[PDB]
Amino acid sequence: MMLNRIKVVLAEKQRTNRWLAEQMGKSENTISRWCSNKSQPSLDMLVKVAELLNVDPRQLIN
Amino acid sequence: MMLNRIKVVLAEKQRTNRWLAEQMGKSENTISRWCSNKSQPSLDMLVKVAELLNVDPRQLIN
Repeated sequence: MMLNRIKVVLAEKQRTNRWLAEQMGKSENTISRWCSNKSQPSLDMLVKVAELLNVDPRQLIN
Repeated sequence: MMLNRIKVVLAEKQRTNRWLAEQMGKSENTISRWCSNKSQPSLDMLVKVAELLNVDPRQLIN
């Protein structure tokens, strides 16, 4: 199994689901589903999230 | 940057793009684009690919 850590990293970086969705041109629902691990980003989307949160993309994977 | 290693692992495991596409219910074009790193699987798709190739999903990420 492989999940993402976007919810934890968002909190650590003091950012919201709304902010991330706006930066990525995606719906807040999409981001929320990634955060809850109900659905998953593609690897390229994960890289963009990491760039936006100023972390290594490896840190977004569990 | 983050890419996938599906093309290398397919070759190592003696499997084809066609086989993988058939197992995943996806088009061969989709798999070929993952193999060439022109597009990327979601994390859950990567887990299914890893299961099918009998590898740890971590081995599919570069």
